Amino acid sequence: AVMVQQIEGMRDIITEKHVWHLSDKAIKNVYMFYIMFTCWGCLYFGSAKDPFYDSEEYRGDGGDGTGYWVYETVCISPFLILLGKKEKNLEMH
Amino acid sequence: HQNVWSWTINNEFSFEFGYFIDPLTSIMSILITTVGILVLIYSDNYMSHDQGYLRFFAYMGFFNTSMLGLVTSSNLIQVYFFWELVGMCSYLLIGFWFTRPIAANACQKAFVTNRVGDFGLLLGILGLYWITGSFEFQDLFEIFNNLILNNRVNLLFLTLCAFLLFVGPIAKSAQFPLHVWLPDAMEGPTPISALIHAATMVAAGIFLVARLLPLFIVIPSIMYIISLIGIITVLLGATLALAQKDIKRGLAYSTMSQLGYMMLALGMGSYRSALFHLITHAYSKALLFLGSGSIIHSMEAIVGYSPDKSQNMILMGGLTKHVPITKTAFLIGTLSLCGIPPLACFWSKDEILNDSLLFSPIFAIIACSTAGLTAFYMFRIYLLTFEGHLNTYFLNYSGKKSGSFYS
Amino acid sequence: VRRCCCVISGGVYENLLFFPTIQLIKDRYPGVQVDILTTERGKQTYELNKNVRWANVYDPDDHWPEPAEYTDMIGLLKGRYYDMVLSTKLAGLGHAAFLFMTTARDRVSYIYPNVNSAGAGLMLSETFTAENTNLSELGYSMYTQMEDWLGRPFRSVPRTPLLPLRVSISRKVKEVVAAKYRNAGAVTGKFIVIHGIESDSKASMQSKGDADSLLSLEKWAKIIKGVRGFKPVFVIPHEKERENVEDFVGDDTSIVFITTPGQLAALINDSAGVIATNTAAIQLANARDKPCIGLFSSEEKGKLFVPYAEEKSNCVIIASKTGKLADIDIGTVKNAMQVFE
Amino acid sequence: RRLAKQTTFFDKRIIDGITNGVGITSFFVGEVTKYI
Amino acid sequence: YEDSPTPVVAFLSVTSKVAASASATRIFDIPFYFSSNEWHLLLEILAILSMIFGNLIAITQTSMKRMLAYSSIGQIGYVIIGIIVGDSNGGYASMITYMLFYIAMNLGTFACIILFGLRTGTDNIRDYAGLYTKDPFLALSLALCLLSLGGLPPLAGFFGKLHLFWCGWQAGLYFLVSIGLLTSVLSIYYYLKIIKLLMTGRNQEITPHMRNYRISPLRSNNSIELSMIVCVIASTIPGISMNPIIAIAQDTLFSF
Amino acid sequence: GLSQIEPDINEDPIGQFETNSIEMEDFKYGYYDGAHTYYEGEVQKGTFWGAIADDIAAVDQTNGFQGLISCMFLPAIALGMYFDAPGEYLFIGAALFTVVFCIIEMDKPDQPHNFEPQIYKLERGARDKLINDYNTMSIWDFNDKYGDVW
Amino acid sequence: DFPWLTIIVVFPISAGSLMLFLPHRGNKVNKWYTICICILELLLTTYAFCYNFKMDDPLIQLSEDYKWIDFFDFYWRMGIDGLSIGTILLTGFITTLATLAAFPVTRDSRFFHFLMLAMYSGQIGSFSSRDLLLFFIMWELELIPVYLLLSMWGGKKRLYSATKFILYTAGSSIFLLIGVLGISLYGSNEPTLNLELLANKSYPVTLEILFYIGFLIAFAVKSPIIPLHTWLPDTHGEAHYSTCMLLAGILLKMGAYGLVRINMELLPHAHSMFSPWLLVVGTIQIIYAASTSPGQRNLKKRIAYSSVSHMGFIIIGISSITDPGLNGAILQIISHGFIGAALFFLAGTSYDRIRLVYLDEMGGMAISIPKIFTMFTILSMASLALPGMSGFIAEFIVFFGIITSQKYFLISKIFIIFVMAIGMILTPIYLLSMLRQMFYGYKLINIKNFSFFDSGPRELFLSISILLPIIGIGIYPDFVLSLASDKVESILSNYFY
Amino acid sequence: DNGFWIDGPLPIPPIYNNIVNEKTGTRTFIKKGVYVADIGTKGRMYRVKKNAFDLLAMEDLIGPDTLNYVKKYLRLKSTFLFYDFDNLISAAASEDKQPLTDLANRLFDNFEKLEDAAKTKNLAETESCYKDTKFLLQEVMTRMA
Repeated sequence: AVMVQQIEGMRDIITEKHVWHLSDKAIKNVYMFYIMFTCWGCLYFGSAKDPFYDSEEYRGDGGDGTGYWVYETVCISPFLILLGKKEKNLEMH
Repeated sequence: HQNVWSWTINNEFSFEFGYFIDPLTSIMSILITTVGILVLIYSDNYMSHDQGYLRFFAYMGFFNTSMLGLVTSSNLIQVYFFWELVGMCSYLLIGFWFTRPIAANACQKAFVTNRVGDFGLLLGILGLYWITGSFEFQDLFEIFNNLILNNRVNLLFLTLCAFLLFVGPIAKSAQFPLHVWLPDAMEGPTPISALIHAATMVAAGIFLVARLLPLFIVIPSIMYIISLIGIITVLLGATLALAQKDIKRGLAYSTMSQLGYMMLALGMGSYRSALFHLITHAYSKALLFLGSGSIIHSMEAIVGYSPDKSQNMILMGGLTKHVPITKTAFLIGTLSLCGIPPLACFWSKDEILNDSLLFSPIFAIIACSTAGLTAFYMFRIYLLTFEGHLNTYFLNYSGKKSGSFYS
Repeated sequence: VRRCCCVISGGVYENLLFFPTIQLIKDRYPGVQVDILTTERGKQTYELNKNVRWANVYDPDDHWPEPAEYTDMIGLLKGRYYDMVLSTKLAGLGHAAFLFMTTARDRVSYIYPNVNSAGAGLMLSETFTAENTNLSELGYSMYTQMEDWLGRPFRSVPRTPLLPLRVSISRKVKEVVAAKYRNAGAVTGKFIVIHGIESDSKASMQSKGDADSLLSLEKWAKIIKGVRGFKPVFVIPHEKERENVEDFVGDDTSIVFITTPGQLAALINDSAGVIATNTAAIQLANARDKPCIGLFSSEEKGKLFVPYAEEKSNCVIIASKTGKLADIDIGTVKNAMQVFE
Repeated sequence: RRLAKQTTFFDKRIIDGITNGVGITSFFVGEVTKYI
Repeated sequence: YEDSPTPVVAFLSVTSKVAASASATRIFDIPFYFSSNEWHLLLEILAILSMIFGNLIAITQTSMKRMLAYSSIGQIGYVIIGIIVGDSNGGYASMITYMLFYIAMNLGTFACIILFGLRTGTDNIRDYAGLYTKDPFLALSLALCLLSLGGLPPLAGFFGKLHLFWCGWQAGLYFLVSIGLLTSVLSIYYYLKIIKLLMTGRNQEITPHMRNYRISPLRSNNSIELSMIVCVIASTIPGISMNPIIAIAQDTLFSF
Repeated sequence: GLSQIEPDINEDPIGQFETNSIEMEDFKYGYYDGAHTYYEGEVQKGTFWGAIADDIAAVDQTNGFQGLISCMFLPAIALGMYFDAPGEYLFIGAALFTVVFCIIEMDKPDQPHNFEPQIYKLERGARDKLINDYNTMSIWDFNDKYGDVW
Repeated sequence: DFPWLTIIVVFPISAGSLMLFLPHRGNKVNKWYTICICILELLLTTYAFCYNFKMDDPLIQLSEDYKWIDFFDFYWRMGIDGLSIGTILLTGFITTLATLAAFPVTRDSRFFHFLMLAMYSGQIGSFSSRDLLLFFIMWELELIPVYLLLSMWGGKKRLYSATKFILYTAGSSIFLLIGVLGISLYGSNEPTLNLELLANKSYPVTLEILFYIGFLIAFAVKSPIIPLHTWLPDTHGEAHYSTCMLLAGILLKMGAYGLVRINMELLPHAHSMFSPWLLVVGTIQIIYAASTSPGQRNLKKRIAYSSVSHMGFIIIGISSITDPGLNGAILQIISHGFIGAALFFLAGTSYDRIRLVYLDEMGGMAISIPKIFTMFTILSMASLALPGMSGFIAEFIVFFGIITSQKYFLISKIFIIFVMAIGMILTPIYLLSMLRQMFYGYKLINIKNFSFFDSGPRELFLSISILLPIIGIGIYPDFVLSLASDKVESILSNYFY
Repeated sequence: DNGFWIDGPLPIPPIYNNIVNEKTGTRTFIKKGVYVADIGTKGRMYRVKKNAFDLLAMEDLIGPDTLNYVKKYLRLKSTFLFYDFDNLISAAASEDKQPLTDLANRLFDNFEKLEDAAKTKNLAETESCYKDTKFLLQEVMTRMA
């Protein structure tokens, strides 16, 4: 592993060169354990007290889990107050 | 010693991540570790009244990790690796106080400027791989003794490759094109002013150019380019620190002018005096930044918390009467930059100008003129901080003070 | 019909005046889910309508819209399956094709006196040429063509007004505006709203056809010095007018920040007096019987934007003797003393 | 920043414009040939 | 197909077009193999215009049986690609199995349209908003029949159009197959325009002709539901199980 | 947000690139960024094990058995290597782990954040799917407001 | 031996098919049932991989064929290359984390998670098939379920973006169908469809160029090549996070898979004809998409055009006729699968917390949600091609494939390296502009009355579990290159002679 | 051949009349595309030393379930050695030419046998060939140094 390098410029070099590679099997092994960690984490952290998607801040206002519950909320609750306003005018407010 | 291991072996990569122990490795390693330990001892109390504490020390330790990996690097792959990681740590340290938006503009400008240098380091190491096929610090030194003597390689490609390879050190050592990231780094902490510059990270470019000087003396025109960029930024770094209201920005431009001195020494071909000036500046202006932050943390009790109040060098006035050991430390630092032979640092600048005047008459007397300007603004900083009345509790000025003294 | 769009344009004031047209539409056919495809600050009027269903935001006068947005809105109107368009955007082909790509039974628009309105008759069942090309400049009514065709005598009466501009507020906007002037020193029955302040703000709710519609501040300082204080609350279009009004007319003078026309009508409904210039607030004051005065820059413009001053018998109209909004500031104080008590 | 605004103008207006205009043209020819 | 009743719209459209494609092979191969150049050119003109215009009118109609009639026009324009190809370079067997698929996935669509009208009474396409919430079975059957008619997953109609475009590409009819593919995408648009309605629903996009659906006031376990689910399975699995159908269709070589 | 009334339009769209933050004239240093907060003497102990178990106990829905198997699952793979090399046994064990976890996650509480936002009207505790198998309470049609008060 | 890839692919569809009615009218039962099925499928993938996938042999492993239709000669050809198993593991992993992130959806979660499993089967069917026509079957079987997800779940103008996506992908998959019709019919004597039999043909240039265009316009919309990329800022930017993290993680990278699978080993000479043009188009793609990103006021569209920008490195590595080029392309496939998946996940969660879409509003939020901030910051660093992360070594091996090309000369290579290296300047501009807009800063009104909830432990496991293989590849890149370098040698054997 | 992007066959560089091939075929460790640089004859002489030391210090790589990386590392470094010996014998001094090319032939047949040993996943033949290839790599390094 010892190589003495002769370069005229600065100094001599004592390069080691430990050529190595994670065994072919060990790459499958680290994939195996990481799929195990993914499995464990999916199960356990799905079984966790998820503090944002439980409260009346999210599930109360809208909160179906989509990305449009805000927009259908602010597009339907004004129609809800227009409906309530018409039903108010139906009894002469 | 070049204790290299293997990193990827699939095809023409055969990549290594080994650790190259030259005397430059020793200089850079002690230059990182001593300054980092002292800045951490400082930062135990600098951050002691900060809600952001542990993520600062995570950024500090990961920066020290990255910079020690940068200086122990056997190939341009790993230099590139830890180079960009140092740039990321610069982004994180400057945008540490993330809630203030001027630090947000500062850290964005900083990381973008470091990526403009990263750009050049990339197409500079790829150009060296096209000219050599090396990706190692070992074989470049024994190929560039006879690579320019060949007919396939172009001299134009080698000089533009070396200039793009120098674009990186422009962004790290805050040289004249890519210098606008350095004085905005003040909005983060004062330890990152002592560590991002006057230390490790602006020594990354100095380390890179001095490590690649066996392939910078060979390409003929790049040495003049490095001399030119240094001699342009020493007049910029001097004239900028003449009229700064901020203590930290003024010491930043002082750091930038001394880094221009280092690049002017690297443009001399001076393998020895450049590194020695790097050592004495990186131990001098680091002391100057810690003294400045002690001034700042003393002024926090007066003015409350504000950088236009507690970092404004104008209304610091005089602190010799109040904080004496800070005065002595800051004075020994500013005499270490002003060039006092017996009890300060002068032999570095002596070797700079001695190697300068026998080189080219254009670059020499303007370097001595900037040295006089450097002594001028550093003594201006010392007088505005420590010598005179306080400028803030002064009974001519503060009306609340006249209301408070006369009960 | 059962589903009917409205591709109205202009902003607060033009879309406000369209409320008798919408009430005419729901009076014409019994159950209609009316929609609105208006510009921004047009949706904000449609709390005050109790008739309609969606009331989107489109800015129809954009004339080079985002093609994603343009294609999305064409497909949205196709997916709502209308029967009648009722544009009053005042454009021809290019926009007549926009109304034509909607699967609509009754394509109705307004049409330029100029050329950019040719080839539109091919794609519209009603043409409705208009005047001035500045359609808000025609005045209050603005839709007599569309009012007279929607509900022609075919089975019964047109019924073209139903006590025009019956806007209506809800309890939520009433409570939040009640808190907004209760932060000021006003009592819920006894105050006077203004909504006339010289500013550079799009919450001024003026018109498209009126230029010098908003009264100054030192002229307003003369008006507010000449008048006795019945707690005049001041309705700024933007927060940079607050310190400016407190510099001109005083610190004791209460300032209520309102940019929403629904909030503005809620502030009308608790007031007892209205000193509005030619903004939405005159029409909101005539809604729900509040005594207005209705400042203007011209007697003729005041007749175009109020043809019904003789009808409500409270909105005693005042205009400038010349143009340029410089009136007497004296007799308007006199009939402000007359009608407000 | 000006180059970014010019480039998103070229994107959203006149290469997303062509793709959206294919469907706009199909809607238009469908509405015309329905009523011809 | 507006005022004429939906069962005879189904029966007459499907039976008329299968017997007309029967005659369109029969009186066009045996007494017209000499003028086959102008014959193929006339069928190519009518086929390309039919594929374009049926699928390009059927986008923009608020009715349900009218745009189904135009989709039937477009699918018969797909059948004419199998008419133009001979017995040899991709036979009429593709045309046969696509007619089998066409019957199977079109009678299910019309079974669902009949059930929307034996329970509501209307045929307006905008009344479909909210069928998934009221009746997931009928919504699933109609959505799956429409996706069979369009052909996105491996259903029957996708493999029928694939066998058609295969035989047309093997015969060299490039400008038939490419136009058939573009109009297949154009069919996919108005099919998923329908499937927007019978899946979604937002409590006022639903119609009062939809909200009172009343599946329970019904006669019995009907045979409409039985034939409908037979057509749904015959729109799903014979695309998967096509090899016996092609194996029983390729043996029709006596058409001459 | 909620916006029961229609919101005020921003008359000043501050900039297409710069942030929505206040400027340096109104930025009180130290008390905003936290750079000069943390005056200690008010913080508490629970050092690194009285605050890990505090956090694990803060966010957890697991009983004694499930959770013990979860804590012993990953060491059962970390001992799958370095102690043996069983092969398929790890995968079959983790498969049965996931199957028994999913069977355990057919929990007795049903937790109305697991339900539709159309369920949220009032008195939803009297709704009891937690005990009633094959509920047949036709309310999920979601097209008209049902009084399920029985 | 065993029907491996068949029971891989058919298991999410056939196991999600047990949600027929299943009377449990919350999201709990079908939620946990589908995460159970996705974990079982991931363990099936790993068990087929660690124990019956030889990482040395550059040939068709887990080979399997059935009979489907005798007339098409259409089989059920299944088999994995070295270029395929990275994408299969990326598929299983990212889609399992997608249905993990898809827990709090509760609108119609039965049909939602069923179409999640339908995508989770159809994608592995696309990557695993050794057939052209079955690749097309699965190329359009991945279309209607993600349509039904896109349109009924997530996004403001999600209807427009959903119809634009389904029409755009259908109107390009018809060109894919033209390509497979051309190769199968007019490929050679004995018309076949097995890719084991088909990658060894003559294909003269006037026919191979037409085949290559018929597949390049097909794959150019799916790996978004800048003449055809209009579908993506709508499709990704107007979807919610759990569907978009598989739309960007694995659905964006097929096609780029097909440019390696179909357009590189089936059609080598016309790929050598047009890869000079694809190289220039990828270099314009990186700069173009990195410059359209600061023009986006929207948050999620910046990440969409960021994905378009990082696909340029894949197009360049495919067009770089080299082992480092193609191997960096496969590495950028897996790396940016993780990167785009995690960024669109965190953008969806940031919209769920802050409820603000654009970036003129939504100022300093990092004091409000520091966990989302630190994960989004570190994943922005992963997007920056910044080291210790897989995007760094991906783009650097793409650069190394440029600089070691036998196809190109120095006149081209200097321009290509220069234009590509401007892209790693433009990428910090929009990424740090996003960071300084939505996180850095301070709003005076936001002090205590809101007090937003931070990242919960589920979403934090999502972000960490995507972050860990990015780091593990960014420090040891042979987690990708070693499983494919043999196959890339077998590819480039056809190019270098 | 329009400057940028020479196109079509994508050739590998040839052999300049040397007997450095196998003669029953060219060679079995030829990596297809690698960038050996035109540095110069002393540069090729040094890179022979460098890659010969690489295959020398391939010690810690050889082991069970690692033979494929041994084969890839061998093909890579031996392709570098192959082009560098081709340039060295192509620029030889006409008396150093024949013994150094015989040395290269008896080195490359040793590389062929080691590549076949590591290709068939047989560790005993791998080590039994690696012994005298370590001898010959030390021999070629002390020749080039």
